[PDB]
Amino acid sequence: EKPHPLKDRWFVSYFPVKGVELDWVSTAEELHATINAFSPLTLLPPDDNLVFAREKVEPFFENFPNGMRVSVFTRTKVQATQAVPLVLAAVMGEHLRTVTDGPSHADVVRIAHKPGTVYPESLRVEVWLRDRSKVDAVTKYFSEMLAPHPGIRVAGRPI
Amino acid sequence: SSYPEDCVYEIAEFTRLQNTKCLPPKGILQFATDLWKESG
Repeated sequence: EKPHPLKDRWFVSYFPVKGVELDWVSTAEELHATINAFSPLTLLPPDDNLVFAREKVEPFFENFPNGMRVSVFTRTKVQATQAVPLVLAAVMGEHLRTVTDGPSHADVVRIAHKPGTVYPESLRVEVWLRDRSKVDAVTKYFSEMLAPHPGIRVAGRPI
Repeated sequence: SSYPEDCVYEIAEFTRLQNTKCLPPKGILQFATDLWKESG
């Protein structure tokens, strides 16, 4: 019944195709309620990004000079229902720390509905890492966590 | 059910909270309401 606190507080913004500052989330219940309010994420306006930033870091590439971007691409609503909670648990839930030997530096999470011609419910979930040295462990982690679902794709690209 | 002292949650325990009845913070709640009103 008691809330499940998050290790860090995360600031929620919405960037339509600068951003709209919304509010802080500091518990797992507030974080899930935020996702439920923007659900189905697959019906969001195309290209808009819903953003969670650790301690309100400004979510721009200039603040991640030697960082990495880990992206999870889904094609269907069932796949989004599997991948999104998993990313939130790894990042806000801090489960990525089981492979990063301390802080993960996964400081920004971005979610966008990116419709394709064949797959209209396609989503793109990005995880921005401030520290490049951990991208190998982070990518392996996401790949293994999402291996049961071969439809979900994981990729790393620099910032 | 589990409340680890370091706030590093097990995946299953974190994901089971997706069915929460808790409301989101007011700034998020109002914005999301207005966003779905502008779609239909």
